[PDB]
Formats: sequence, C-alpha cells, structure tokens
Amino acid sequence: PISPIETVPVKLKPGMDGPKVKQWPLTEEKIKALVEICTEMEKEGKISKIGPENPYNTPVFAIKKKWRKLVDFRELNKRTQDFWEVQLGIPHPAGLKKKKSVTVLDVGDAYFSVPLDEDFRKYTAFTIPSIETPGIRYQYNVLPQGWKGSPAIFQSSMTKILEPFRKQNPDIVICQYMDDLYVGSDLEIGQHRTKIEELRQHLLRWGLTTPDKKHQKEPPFLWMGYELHPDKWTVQPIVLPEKDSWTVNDIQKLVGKLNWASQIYPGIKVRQLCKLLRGTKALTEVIPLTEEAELELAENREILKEPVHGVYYDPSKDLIAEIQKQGQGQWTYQIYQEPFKNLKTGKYARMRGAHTNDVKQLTEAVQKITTESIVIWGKTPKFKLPIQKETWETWWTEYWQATWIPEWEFVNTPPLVKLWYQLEKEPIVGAETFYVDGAANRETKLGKAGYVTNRGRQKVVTLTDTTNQKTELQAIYLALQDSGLEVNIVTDSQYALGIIQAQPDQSESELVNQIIEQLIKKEKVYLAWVPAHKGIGGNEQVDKLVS
Amino acid sequence: ETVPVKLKPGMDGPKVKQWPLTEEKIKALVEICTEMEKEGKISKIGPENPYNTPVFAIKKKDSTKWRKLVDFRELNKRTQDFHPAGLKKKKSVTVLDVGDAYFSVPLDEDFRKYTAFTIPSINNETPGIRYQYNVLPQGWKGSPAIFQSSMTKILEPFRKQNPDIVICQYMDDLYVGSDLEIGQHRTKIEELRQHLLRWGELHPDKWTVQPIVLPEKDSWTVNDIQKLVGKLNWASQIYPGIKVRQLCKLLRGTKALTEVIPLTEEAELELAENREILKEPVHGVYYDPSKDLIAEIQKQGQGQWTYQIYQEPFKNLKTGKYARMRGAHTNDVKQLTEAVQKITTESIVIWGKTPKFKLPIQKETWETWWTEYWQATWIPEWEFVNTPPLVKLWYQLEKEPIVGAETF
Ligand SMILES: CC(C)c1c(Cc2ccccc2)n(COCc2ccccc2)c(=O)[nH]c1=O
Repeated sequence: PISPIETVPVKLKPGMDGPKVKQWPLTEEKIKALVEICTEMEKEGKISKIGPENPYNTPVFAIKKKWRKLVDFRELNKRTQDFWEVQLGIPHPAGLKKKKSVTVLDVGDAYFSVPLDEDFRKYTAFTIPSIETPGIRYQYNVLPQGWKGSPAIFQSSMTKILEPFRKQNPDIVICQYMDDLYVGSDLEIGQHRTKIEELRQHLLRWGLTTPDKKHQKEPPFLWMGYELHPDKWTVQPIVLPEKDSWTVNDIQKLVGKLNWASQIYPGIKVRQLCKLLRGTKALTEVIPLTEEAELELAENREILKEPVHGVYYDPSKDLIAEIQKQGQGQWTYQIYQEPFKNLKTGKYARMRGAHTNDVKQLTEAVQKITTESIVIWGKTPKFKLPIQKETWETWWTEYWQATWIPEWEFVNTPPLVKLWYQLEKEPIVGAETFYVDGAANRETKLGKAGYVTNRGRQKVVTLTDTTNQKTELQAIYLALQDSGLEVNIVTDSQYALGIIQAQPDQSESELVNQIIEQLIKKEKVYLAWVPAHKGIGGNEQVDKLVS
Repeated sequence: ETVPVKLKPGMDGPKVKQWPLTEEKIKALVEICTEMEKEGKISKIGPENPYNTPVFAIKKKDSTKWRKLVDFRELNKRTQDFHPAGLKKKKSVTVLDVGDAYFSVPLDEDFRKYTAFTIPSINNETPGIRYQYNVLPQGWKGSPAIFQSSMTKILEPFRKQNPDIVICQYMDDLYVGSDLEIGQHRTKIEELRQHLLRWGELHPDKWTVQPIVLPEKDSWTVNDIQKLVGKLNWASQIYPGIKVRQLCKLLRGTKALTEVIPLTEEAELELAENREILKEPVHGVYYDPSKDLIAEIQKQGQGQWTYQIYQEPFKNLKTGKYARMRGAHTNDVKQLTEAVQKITTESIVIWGKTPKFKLPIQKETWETWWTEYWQATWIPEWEFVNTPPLVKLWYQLEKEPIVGAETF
C-alpha cells in the first residue's frame, strides 16, 4: 500500500497561502458515497481526518464514472511551486531498439503509494458536507491524483526504486511513462519472465501493488498514435468523417487532421478544401463542397487506407537520410538503415519567405532533420541529397551567410535542386547598359519608373497608387522586359543591393517574383548599384526625368 | 567555511533548456559525472529544483578525453558582482588553465541549487540525470572571485621573484605576459606551472589595426568609378573628409559600364586626398569601460572573414581579417567558431572582457554545431545578423602584406 520512501520537500509559490475554497454542496445520496470511499482510504492511511484548526479547503466531488470521488485541486495547483517538468520529450517509435520480448507493468493506483511531504499535507485539506451541520474533514498523506506535483514526484521516486534493479540487470531496458512501465529484454522468454517476476517482487517490497492478471496489458501496444508490434510499428488508421453537410468548423478540423497526416502520407492535398474557408461568416455556417473539393476529399480517403508501417532501430547499422523536392519550398525525406525499411518519414513546408533560394532551403531541411535525429538516435544521418556537389560548392562558397551540410552524397533522383540564375561578376561587355530609376510621392502614391540606355533607348511609365520601393523595382522590371539576352543594369535601389547579395529565386512580393522570372530567362545579367541623389550620370538624367 | 553568494536583486535562477546532445557526448558526460559524484563534487537532485543550466562536452585543443563545459552565461548574468594594461603590450602571452583549482573549494550551500543541470537521454526513453554543485564550478564567474584571495597567495612568491612578468586571470584561464625570448619565456612558464602543481603562444604586438587601401589602377572604367564611389560614399560615415563630387562628375552621362574614363587633375587630387585620409584610424576613439564591447563578423568568402570590435558604430577599436586554418575547407561553422575564439581571446588580453558577437549565420545552424568545434572554457554572448552589402565590401578593401610573414 503506502511505500516507505523519503518524501520530496514541496513548497507553495513564493508569496502565497494554501487554498480555501468553499465545498460545492452535495445531495444526501452523494455524501453517502464520499463517506464510504473516504472511510476506506483513511484506513489504508491515504487520508487522515483533521482538526478544524486547518483553514484551507479544496472542493471534492462525486461522479458516477457505480460511484467515484473527485477532488478539484485547480487552486492548490496554480499556487504550488513549479517542478522540473522537462519530461515533455516524447520518444518516437523509430527510436526504440528492437526487443526479443517486452512486458508492461501497471503502476497506476501506486500513486497513492508515495507519501506526500508531511509538511505540505496540510494544504491538501478537503471537506465532506452534511445534510448545515458539522461536515467531515480529511487531508492527504500521499500523492493526490490531479495535484500539480504528483507526476513529477512519482516519476522521480520510481526512478530511485528502479536504481538497484537496473544496476544489477543492465541487460534489461525499462521505460517509464505514467502508470506504465515498459520492460523489455533480449533474454529467452523463460528468462525474461523470470526477471519480470523478480522485478515485481522487488517493487512489492516497496509497497507498490501488483497489477491483477485481469488488468494485464498485452501487445500490440497502442501508444498514443501507433501500434507497436514486436517487429514493426504501424500507425493507427485515420478515419475521415463522411457527411452530407460541412460546416466551417467541420472543415477546419478536417484540414487540420489532414495536415498532420501529410507527414506520414506525402500525397495528401488540401487546396480545394482550404479554398472553401474563403469569406466564411461563422463556424457553424454550412458550406457546399465544390466539385474539386469533393474530388480531393475522396482521393485523400483512398491514400489514407494504405498501411504506413515503420521499423525499429539497430545501433549496428548506418543511419541514412534521403531528401526530395516535391515542389517549390516543399520537401520530403525518409530515414532508413535498410532500403524500403523506413525508420520514419516527413515533409517540410514554408511560406514565401521574403526571399530565399532552393539551396538555402535544402540547407534548412537538412539541419531540421539533423536535429531531430540527434534527439531520436543520438547521431546525425549520412545524407543522400538531390543536388550536384558542384552546385553546392558554387553556392555556399560565395553566399554571404555561414552555412553547412554534414556528410552527404549526390543521388540523381529528379528533379535535382539547382541555381536558377547567377549574376555576372563583371559588366557584360557587348551588352546594353540600362540606367533605371523610379520615384514616387509617398503621400499621393503617384510614381514614375523608367530607364535610359547608352544606346539612346528610353521609356518612362507613370503609375498611380504606388510606393517608392515599387517604382524602383518596376524600373528594373522594365529594363529586363525590354532588353535582350544580356544586359547591364545600374540602379540606386537599396533593395536591389539585397538581390545582388542574396540572389533569391523565391519571394513574398510577386513583383520581385516577376523580376526573378525575367532574371532566369536571360543568359547574362550584371546588376550594379550606386548611390542615389548623387551626381552619377545616367542615374541623374533618367533619375531626374522620373522625379 | 564558505562565503555566501547571492543572486542580484530581484533575480531568479536560470531555467535554460538543455539542447540535444549526441550519444558520444552523453556517455562521456555520464562517465565524467559519476566520477565527480563519488568525489562528492556534485550531488544528484530532485524535481523540486526547477532551475537548470545547459551542459555539453568538448575535446580541448589538445585532447583525446572529453571535458565537461557548462553554459553559465545566464547564471553569471544573474550572479552578484564582486586589468594590467601591460598584458596587451608584452611581446609574449601564454594562457594557462587553472579551472581545476576551484573544485577544491566548497560552494555556499544556499546557492548550490542554482547550479542545477541535466544530462539528457537519447530518444527521451529515460529521465535526465539531474545534478547540482557542492564546490566552485568552472565557467561560473563567482569562482575566480572567491578563489581570488587564495590565488593571490599561491601566486605571490612568483610575482615577487619576477616583477617583470605580468599575470592576469580571466575566468578559468591564467594569462602570463613577458618579453623574454621564446625559450626564455617558456622556461619561466614551467617554473610557475610547477609551483602550481606543487599546491594541488600569443604575441600581442602583431595585432596591428590595419588600414583600408583603395585600388590603384592604370585605367578606369565607368563600372570601376561607380564601385569605388559607392564604397567611398559609405566610408564617409567614418571619415567625413572623404569627397566624391569630382568622381561623380566624371560619371555625368549614360555610358557603357565598360567604357574607360580618363580622370581629371581634380578627380585625381580628390582621390589622392581620400587615400591620405585612410592612412590612419579615425581620431579620438578611446575605450569606455562602462560600455559593452561589440564584435561583428562578415563572411568575405573563399575562406576569409573580417571583423571589427567597437562600442560606438564606426568608431572601431580594432579591425581585422582571418583566414581559415587548414582542415576547415568545407565547414563555415568550424571556421566561424575558430574566429570567435580568437577574437574573444584578443579582447580578453586587450580589454579583459568578452565582446558580444553579431554572427552572420542562422541561429538554428549555429546552435546545432558550434559546440562540436568549441574549445574554450568560456562562452561569449552572441546574436545573429544580416550583413549589409557595403559593410562587407569596405573591409574587403583592407591592406595586406606585400609578401606576408617569412620562414625559411
Ligand atoms: C521501452 C522498451 C521496453 C521497448 C519497447 C516497448 C514500448 C511500448 C510502448 C511505448 C514505448 C515503448 N518496444 C516496443 O516493442 C513492442 C513489442 C516488442 C516485443 C514484443 C511485443 C511488442 C521496443 O521495440 N523496444 C523497447 O526497447
């Protein structure tokens, strides 16, 4: 019952007092139950009736799950100290190593098995109402369910108790996750069973009760999201709720559930579905599925039938990661040891970052993978990337920002990532030189964008409802539009200075994306920047006419 | 007896999350920590302790054994408060690691809780191992300060036997400066060294703050003038006497970038005057102790980097270049970290404090691999930035040896 362990010293937050909230009134039928239950517990020694000298109180409730008692610690909780709860690092199946056999022990009710710091028990006081008359007063002697520190303290205690056993039997792996203890080994079945019984008797020595054969959990293990089988893990099938009426809320739920599936199912698409949220007036508003959406929702239903199973980890084999570009700014990867035998898969998105490029992006996918690998496997994978080592070397070497990719190889799996264009280092000798310039009135938004070339060619365009940044970029666009396969372009635009340094191939501004298109069409392009408002010729005659 | 140490007023302990560690480093930390625990230097702690500092492991620039490095930056910032200028003069400085001395001294028990740290578990299968210090930790600034009194003693005999040699201590390291020749230096080091055991190569003068040099040229193209003018104009933020009107006048016209332009006697002079101006560091830039030291680095490319230490923008205290060391050919991160360590050390020697770094790298990239190449006992502050195109173009223009530095 109650374990002979050293309590953990627990305190209330810096400047606070114990809770003293009133006991929500109960019918005569309910008080009758709460009395039975508490009389049981008091005997087991889990709660002790206390004098009235205790000013604190926490409301208790009775709910028919026959009958069951519930205490509302919301108050005590919010005013209890904080604990080191960094255990919010959930393992991933692909990280588990294979086991000949695995046994799972239940240590649930064993929470009332750990004693509460007797100096803190006083705040845990609660009251059993009466048909207004006296009222029965109790307090906890053990870790109360639902109290902020129970999980932390119990886990820590479990850890102390398993210290001896783990030490003696290092060939036995034990994972602790709440009321569960997953014990696995590679010992022959009879030996494994002999050890579990050994551990069980050990635990029993520490008061921790033993799960009845009736409550013995068995594989496959359904672990929040998956089915852990002895030799492989699978993902619980995801069912799409079929209806003949779809409200905004239903749709968002759908889209969200479908977005998480994208990871293990790269095929999933949600455009026509997401497109149905346009202009929505209320969550309850019903929306008729367009034909394209209808079509889309159907395909997804299909792809979600296929079983996606992964495999466990083998520390004696290499870790390999392969990446694919599925479109602009979206990648897919699968990490494995043996081909086809995937440890796991995934996909990355991104939203028209102000301005980047496919190599930069490939770079970011790589590190994202690398981190989670270090988390899941303690090491970084060997990479198989769809990029030429020449393309990479050419890029990185000149990029303005530090960057890197761990050990990798080239895998000729199309489409290969490449540089769409590269600015000329020097001015193109036989090319026309376009002096561009744009100016706008930030108040009126009346602007002018234009150019003049060394060949006598000129053009001025007037724009309404425009900004300065745009007249400048538009002027660059006009130059690219009217020029041949080779052009030299001088502008005083600071932003253009950025394009030169970053040389992006994706942008948030569609004007900048139109310019990128033009830049990709040319063979040679040399972009030069110079100070605005200066005497600098060319950028003084075109610059003066568009002002 | 232990001296009582308190956090600054209104501060609470650090609660910094532990970054993922690779398995090799986790095993190493377990080994290092079980050992330390036996010796009672650290103690396992419970969950009632909410505090936490990140720890990691490195292999110092001379080692095949892992060392444990704790990031006490946060704690330090929160710890209560408590430089022989000749050190930056001396023609020779050697850094010594006296960090182990602290483990001999106990830490005020009331303060021990703030030193809590966690050894993580792969795939989070196991809970982390939580420890806390009983003795003065390394990396913590409170350590050299408390062990100060003791350090003065053990050192006194040597100081007095050589009032020449200057000893300065920063964090876990001891800096020794003398002017004796190499052999003459190294020998006096071993004396000092042995005196230390008994109880239980830098050259500051080569750090010349090199000048900027404009390109001289037989012929000049429109493109060249423009490039030149763009950089000058920007430089006038540092040197207000820089002029470009004469050069911008030679550019009057819509000419082809490749077209050559002959300079006027005026554009000549204006250009000559600008070179003159650039021959020396801007006047009146002195160091202010009460201000932070900033260090910003630019990736120049092909293995080259540039930096500047300053407190006020454009008023540099020191500028420089740095080329990767053989081996870092394919790693920008490795290079960059090497640059930081070098710059930081120069700062310590000179001003006796670490600068705050403005690094030209993506946060995620840096946090993921910097510790893999880190080798110092200290860790400076740093922030990540976007290099303005011009700040990079200007310092590319800095002078270099006509030959270099000769060995047979
Ligand atoms: C933590 C340990 C004990 C562990 C397990 C259990 C486990 C089960 C649920 C949640 C986490 C872990 N498994 C899951 O394998 C399921 C299985 C294996 C063998 C026989 C039946 C089922 C594994 O492959 N390796 C392991 O090391």
